Amino acid sequence: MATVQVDIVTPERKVFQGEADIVIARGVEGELGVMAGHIPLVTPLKTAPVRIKQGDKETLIAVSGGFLEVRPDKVNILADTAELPEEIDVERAKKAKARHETILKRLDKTDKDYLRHKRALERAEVRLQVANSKS
Amino acid sequence: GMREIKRRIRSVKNTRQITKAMKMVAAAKLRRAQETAENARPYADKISHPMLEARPVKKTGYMVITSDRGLAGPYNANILRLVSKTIEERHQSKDEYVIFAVGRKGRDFFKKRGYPVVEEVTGISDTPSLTEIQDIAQSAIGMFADETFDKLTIFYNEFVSPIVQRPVEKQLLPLTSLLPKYAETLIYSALLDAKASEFGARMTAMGNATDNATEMLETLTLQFNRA
Repeated sequence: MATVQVDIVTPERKVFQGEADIVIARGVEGELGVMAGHIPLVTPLKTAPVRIKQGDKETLIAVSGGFLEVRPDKVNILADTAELPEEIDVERAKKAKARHETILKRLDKTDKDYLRHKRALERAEVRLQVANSKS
Repeated sequence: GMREIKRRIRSVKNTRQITKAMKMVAAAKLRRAQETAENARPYADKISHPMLEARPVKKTGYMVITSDRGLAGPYNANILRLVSKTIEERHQSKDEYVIFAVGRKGRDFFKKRGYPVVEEVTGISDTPSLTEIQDIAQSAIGMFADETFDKLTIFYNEFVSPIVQRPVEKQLLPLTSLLPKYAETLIYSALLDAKASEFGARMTAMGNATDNATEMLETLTLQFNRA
C-alpha cells in the first residue's frame, strides 16, 4: 500500500488534503478512478462525488464544476462549489426541493432551465444524497 | 458663551467616541479581508480564445467598485473622481459606456448624474464569500460573451499600504499575457482587494478622525471657561 495526494480545492480554500488510498470520480466521457502512476490527464468533470478515501473512511462529496489535472504523481481539481461530507447542509437542499423543482414546469419553449435548474437539480440532489454520507 | 458651545463640546465628544471605535473595526474587519484574500491566491494561482482575444472596439463596459455604507475619507470620492475624468475622454460618443456599479456609494453617484448604469450590486458584504458577485461578475462577462462588450474593466481601489490605496483601473475581459472562470476570479481578485483598501482607507480616516476630534475639542475647551 503506497499513497498519492488528491487535493480537491475550491477557488476559496483547500478541501481534502490528506493522502488518498484509492480514488473514484465520474467524468463527462467516463469514470476516472484517480490513483498513482497516471499520465498527464485533463478534461471537463461532472457534478459528481469524488469520495477521496483517506483511511478507508468512505463518503460521497459535493462537487459541481472544476477541471481535471493528472500526473504520474499529483491530482488537483479546481471544482466550483464543493464542501466536506458534513458541510453539506441538508436543509439548504430542502429549499431547492421546493424552489427549483417546483418551478421547472412553468415556462418552456426555447431551451432555458432544463439546464440552469435541472443541472441545478443535480446540486440540489447531491446536497441530499451525499448529505447521507457524513461519516 | 456658556451653553451651546458645550453642545458643540459634547457632540464633538460623542463623534470622538465612535470614530475611534470604528477605527478599531476598520482594522478588525479589513485585515480579515486580507486573509479572505491571500486565500484566493491558491486557486487564483492554478492557471483565439472563446473571443477573449484582442478585438475592436465599440461599446465598452465598466465595473467600478466602491464602498457602500462608507466612512473612509476620500477613498470612494477619488475613484468616482477617476471614472469621471477618464471617461471624460472616451465619451465624445453617446455609446454611454455603461457601468456595473458595485457598492452603494458609487451606485448613487451614478444615478444622480446620468451615466447610467446597467447594474447596481446591492450590498457588498465584507467577507465577501462565494455567492455575492457571481452575478455582476458572471453577467459582466456575459455581456462580453456575445457581445455587447468589446472590452470590460473594473475601477478597483487598489491596496498599497493600509495608510494608502490608489485608484487603479485594470482591464479584465480582453485577456493578456470554456475557461473564463479566470475572468470571474479576476473580479474576485479586485472585489477582494477593493475591500482591504476601503477599510484600509477607513481606519486611516478614523485615526485621523479621532485625533482631529481631540485637537478640535482642545480648541473648543478654552471657550468652556473663559467668557
